[PDB]
Amino acid sequence: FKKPTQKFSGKIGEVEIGTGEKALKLGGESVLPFYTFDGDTGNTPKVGMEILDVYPEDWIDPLKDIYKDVAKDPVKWAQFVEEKYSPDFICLRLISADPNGTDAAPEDCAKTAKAVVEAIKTPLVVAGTGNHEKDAKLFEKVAQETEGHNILLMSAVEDNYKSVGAAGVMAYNDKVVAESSVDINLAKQINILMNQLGIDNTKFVDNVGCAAGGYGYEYVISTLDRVKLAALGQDDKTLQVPIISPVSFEACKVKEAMDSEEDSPQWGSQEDRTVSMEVATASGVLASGTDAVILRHPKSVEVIRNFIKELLG
Amino acid sequence: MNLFQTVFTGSKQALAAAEGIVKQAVDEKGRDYKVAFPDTAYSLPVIFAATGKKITNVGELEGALDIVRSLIVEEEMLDKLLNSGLATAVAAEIIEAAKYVLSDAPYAEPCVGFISDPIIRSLGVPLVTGDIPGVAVILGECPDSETAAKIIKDYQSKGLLTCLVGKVIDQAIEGKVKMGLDLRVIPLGYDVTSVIHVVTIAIRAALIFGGIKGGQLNDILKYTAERVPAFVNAFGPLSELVVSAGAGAIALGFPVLTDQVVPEVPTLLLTQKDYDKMVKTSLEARNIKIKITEIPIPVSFAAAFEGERIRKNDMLAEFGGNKTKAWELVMCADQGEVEDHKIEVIGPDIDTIDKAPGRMPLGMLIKVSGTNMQKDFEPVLERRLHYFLNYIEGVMHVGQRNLTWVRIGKEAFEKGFRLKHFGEVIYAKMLDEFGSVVDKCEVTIITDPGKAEELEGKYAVPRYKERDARLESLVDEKVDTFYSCNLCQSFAPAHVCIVTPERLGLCGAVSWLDAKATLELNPTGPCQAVPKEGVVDENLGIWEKVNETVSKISQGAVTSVTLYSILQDPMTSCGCFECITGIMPEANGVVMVNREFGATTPLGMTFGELASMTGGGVQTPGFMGHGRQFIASKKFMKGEGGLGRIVWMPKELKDFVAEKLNKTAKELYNIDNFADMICDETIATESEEVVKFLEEKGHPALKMDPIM
Amino acid sequence: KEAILNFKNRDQSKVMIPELKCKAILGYSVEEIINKLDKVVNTQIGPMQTVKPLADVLVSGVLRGAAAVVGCNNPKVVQDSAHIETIKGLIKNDVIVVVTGCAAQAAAKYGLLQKEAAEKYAGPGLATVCKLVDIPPVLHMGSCVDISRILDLVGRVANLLGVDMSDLPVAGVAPEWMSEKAVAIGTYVVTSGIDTWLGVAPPVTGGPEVVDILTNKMEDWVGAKFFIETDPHKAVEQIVNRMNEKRKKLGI
Ligand code: SF4
Ligand code: NI
Ligand code: NI
Repeated sequence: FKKPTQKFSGKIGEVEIGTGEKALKLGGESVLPFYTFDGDTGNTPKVGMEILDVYPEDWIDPLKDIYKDVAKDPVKWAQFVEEKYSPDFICLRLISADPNGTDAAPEDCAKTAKAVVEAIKTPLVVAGTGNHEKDAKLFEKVAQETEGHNILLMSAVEDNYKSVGAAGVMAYNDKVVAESSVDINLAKQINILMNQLGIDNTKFVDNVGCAAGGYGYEYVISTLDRVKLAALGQDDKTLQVPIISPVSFEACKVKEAMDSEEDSPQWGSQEDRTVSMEVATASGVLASGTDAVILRHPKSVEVIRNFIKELLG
Repeated sequence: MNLFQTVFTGSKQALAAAEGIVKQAVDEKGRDYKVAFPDTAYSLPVIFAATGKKITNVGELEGALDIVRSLIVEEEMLDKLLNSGLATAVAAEIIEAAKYVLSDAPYAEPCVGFISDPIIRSLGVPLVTGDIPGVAVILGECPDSETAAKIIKDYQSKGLLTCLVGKVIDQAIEGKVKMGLDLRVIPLGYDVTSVIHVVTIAIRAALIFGGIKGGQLNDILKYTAERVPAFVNAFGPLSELVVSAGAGAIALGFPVLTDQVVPEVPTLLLTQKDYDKMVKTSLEARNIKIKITEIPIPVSFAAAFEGERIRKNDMLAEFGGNKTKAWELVMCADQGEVEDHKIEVIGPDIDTIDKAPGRMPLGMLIKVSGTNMQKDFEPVLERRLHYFLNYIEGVMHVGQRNLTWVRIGKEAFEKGFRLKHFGEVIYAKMLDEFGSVVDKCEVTIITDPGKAEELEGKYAVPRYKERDARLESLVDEKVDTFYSCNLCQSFAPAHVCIVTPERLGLCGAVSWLDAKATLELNPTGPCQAVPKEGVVDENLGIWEKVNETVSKISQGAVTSVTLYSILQDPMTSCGCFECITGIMPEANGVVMVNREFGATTPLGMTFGELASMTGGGVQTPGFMGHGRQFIASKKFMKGEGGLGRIVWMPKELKDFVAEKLNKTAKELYNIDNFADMICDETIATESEEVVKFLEEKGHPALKMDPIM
Repeated sequence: KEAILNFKNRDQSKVMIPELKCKAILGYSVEEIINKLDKVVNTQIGPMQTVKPLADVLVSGVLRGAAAVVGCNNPKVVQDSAHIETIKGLIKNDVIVVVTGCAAQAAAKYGLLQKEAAEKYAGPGLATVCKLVDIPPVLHMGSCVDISRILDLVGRVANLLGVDMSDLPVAGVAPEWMSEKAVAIGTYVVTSGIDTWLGVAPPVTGGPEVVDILTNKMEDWVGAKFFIETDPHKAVEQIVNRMNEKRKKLGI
């Protein structure tokens, strides 16, 4: 037989997040994920851990047992996570600014983000709520306060793409996440809008959507496949940015993960089901072409790191 | 002294003042003394922008005078005038830099002097998002304090950041204008050279937000001209230095407005004596648009109030239908014939109603003017009217053109709804949704029985007839640009729709004019332009540019397409189509199936099996999906002979299309009643029966060349 | 019908059509020019439908002047050479050019009647004006009788500025004229107060008094005079110098 050696004319761009020796690079691959036989994968996929500013009341009991003594303080929580598990990056989700739930002024969340970012050396990803109107002001304040650390701002959706673009990349030299929803054409549109604003492909990453396994997962898989094939096979310049997928945002809120053993006695250990859901979702999206994943349970982080190490090496 | 000589004289005076103050700095501080601006990373921004050099000591400040000298070439050509304006800007910066060298704090409050980099980053985000519509650079002196206060507070109330130079700072204080960075009223200084402090804001905006390295002067000037919405209002007598500084503002693309008689340059240097119109003149000159945040109406306006039908019990007023005559029209007119935010009502209002549900004619006339507005965009906006009225609770609008059908509830009458609020809502939504192509909007509500009919006859019906004529007479030959749509790629990844005047979007809702309007109004959207280049086969419908665009958009899945043929490199289908055309070789023709037709066809497969075989963005020769309007097209199966191949069709589809199908067949080569020769499910649904009927009916498809 | 029936007598073996065609834009009547100028009029200032924007660009010095290039070909001059060289020199010197007749057709063949020509040949002021108004640097105003339009245009400008037509920085050029119509045109253009350059010497060199009248004394009568110059580059230089002289007289 003849070895299959189809070549690609495209290459995913590289985006650097963080400062110092902990700074991580995303992108650079010229082939499909883990296709070390086809060519070179520019950077290894990065795994990050998720923390909240407020106490995680809705998380499962094992996770609240893991962070029983640090979950009150975001700074202590971030320092504990960094000292114990040493992730590639930390995602600080500002859920206290969610208008539907408890509502907070952008100044308080910006102060919390600054306190967290001035206590850790690992790259920090600041994620807002789902509200675009709140997100614009929140990210303006956060980027003003957390200046000089090259943080990543998530969910710069089209409705506020200018504001998060202006307060982020342009003003305070941060990175941004252009977010679309299970569509390759919408990802192209948001990338083109960011490029026309004056923001290069080296200044933002993409979020083509994320879902838990079993809940619209095939749409995410197909979108990842399509954007990867277009960026590499077609040399589509507007899709050549790295992709970040927040897995624990959706995979940890499903019935299979969040049902206690007393709620479903036949299913078994709640912690095992949570870790299994996280690992399955992250593994699938990593295989489909994501560059960074955000995980909640440290066991999931360890399993995914070993998975990446086994596949790449 | 002409304009060029005035600017050259001003630049020389600016150079003379720069040399004198630099000499003082050398004599008092020495050439080793540090030169800097408070809290900036760009050194002296204008010199850094123009040359890329950072100036740190007094000796280099003295060496920066050569930049001013090299920028003053006294030749009466436009480029030299702009360079001389930049010479004044560099000289003004050197003067301001020497001020900080000579005196530790050269500006006393209210003047702020230099604007630090953190402030620029603070106001940079509102500049990008449009929260700051523009920068009003006001310098000089107004005839009185109240005139200055009125203009300044007019800019402030519109969200613009206004900067003040000269005696207008004192006049505004006498006029009690609240000055502050959060109040967007920044006094820079009483000297003309203080205007450089807002110039460096635009310069550093290019450096910080545009990412342009120092020394790339042309890129920086291009950036400030396109990205920074700044303009100059020069009040009071203007010296040569002021005019030369204005040439610097013009060099950055900022138009200069003044109340003085000057050698006007269109779009760049304008005289406006009327202080009551200076703000509006400047906004037009700088293309600044202010977003009306709220619609000044008492009744609630929201999208959630669409489709809430109010019954006879709730209803107060009723327009159109069989009760009376009502019409709506959106027409493009020259800017002189439209007046911005002019809402007028002709005739009685709904307040004169007897409180019983009453009938009265309603004529709605919306004149829109703009630079990018054309006649083909008139229907599109008009359709949105249907939604704009429906988002108001208490009123409902259905119908189009002279078939307008509107109901207004009694609760709207209680809350305070009148006919002027129709115009207010229409104007607000026209300027919001269609701000790209609509600059000025005038709404007129007519209630008189005579005036409504007179305006409908004069304006409405001629435009309806011309729109119908344009829709009828457009063919692929006249145009030189088709349009590609990829909206249905969310479920058909390889599907690309090519829309021509004769080939509609196969969903049935996207036309050539609709695609053009979408491309104009929504760039980077579903609809993009496809030039008609590299024609290969006009009978078949092959263009090299069309193949290139299809290959690009489909991400390489489909490489070559044919617009007019069903068997050779056909177009793909997504799944929104209502009709499917399939080939029947025994009849030497093609059969047609519709979505509502659930029974079988001569071909065998039903619509569902045909839909599964045809849709999904796969090129399947011999089958295609399309709408009801493409059937009677001149280009329908032009590559295989024409629509004479149509041999079978459901009776409902045939009855719907018969008129235009007969017209096109009469033009083709056939007797007008071509519908009767086409078989249907009533006569026969079977191979041999259909073939027998066709051959006994003299169908033209049996006399053509073999279809395959 | 006679022409169409003659197609049957075509000998296709004798046919040779060079594949050389050029896109051109024309139709610039005074009304069309005014309509184009309306774009650069601020609505809050006005007025509309006047030559005022053109008068403004001329007075401010963004445009140095306006020149009419008219006339025929003549075997005495390399065909179309003088037309093209004169037009390119004028537009390079920020002189807006209006063309009529065979000169206009030479400009059309060469490719000057294009919007793109503004960025390829025009100087900075004229390039800016062309971009702002969306016009070519060379405006085709029609046939030889349509030179009257040029007069009309100039007259309007003069009437807007309250001066005679001899006070404006305007000129006419006939680089390659041959016809008696061209002689009459140049004579009435000079008599109207517009200096005229002739690229072909008229048969007057034998009469010293006539040469002196046409090139020197005419300026005392009507404020304009003939210039005889067979070198197009020198003609462009002389036109620019004369326009600058009239600008300095007018104070602009
Ligand atoms: S079928 Fe209609 S909506 Fe779908 S891609 Fe074609 S034109 Fe767009
Ligand atoms: Ni479709
Ligand atoms: Ni479809």
